[PDB]
Amino acid sequence: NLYFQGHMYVTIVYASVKTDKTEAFKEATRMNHEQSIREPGNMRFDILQSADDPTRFVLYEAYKTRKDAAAHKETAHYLTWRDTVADWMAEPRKGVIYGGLYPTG
Amino acid sequence: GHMYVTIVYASVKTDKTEAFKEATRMNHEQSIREPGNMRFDILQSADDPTRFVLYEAYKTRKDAAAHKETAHYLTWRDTVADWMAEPRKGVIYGGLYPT
Repeated sequence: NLYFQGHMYVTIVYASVKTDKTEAFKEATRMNHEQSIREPGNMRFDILQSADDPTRFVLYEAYKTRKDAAAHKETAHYLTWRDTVADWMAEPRKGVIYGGLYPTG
Repeated sequence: GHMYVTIVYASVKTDKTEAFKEATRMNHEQSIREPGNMRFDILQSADDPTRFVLYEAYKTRKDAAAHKETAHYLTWRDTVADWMAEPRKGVIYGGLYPT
């Protein structure tokens, strides 16, 4: 077992957006970000746009605990976002799970 | 939104994971002290314990450029060089939010 103990629960979410919905996607994701940073135990909810390709986005969603992260998918703003952007995805989003080694807190 | 973020993907050789973590700890501890640093998160994939991410975020591109001139960066780069199972990839982003 080569896994280290996590100190933050992180999901890097990769989104490829339809070419004519990039602004629409940013606006919808702004709303998600604004509410998500207020969730208990949220440590980051950074919204990123690829320098090389504006249709490529990342949501970097970091929480103190896994159960804090789990609660996110229960929120109205998540559910709203998910339904809103569904038709603007050029392909399925992928979420990759990480454990935070540093900072330790 | 102008935060500058580089996501660095590292694939580490199987018997170098503990050493990689320690060498990168020392890089993290110094890098979070750099003017304009906003994150320097060090992450291990839950899917594959040999894959790591350094999430390096700065207030400006200029601050990010400075990191690569620091003694701690140069030492880290030299230390971990032979432990990479394949070339590291850095992917550059602009942080839209937080603004």
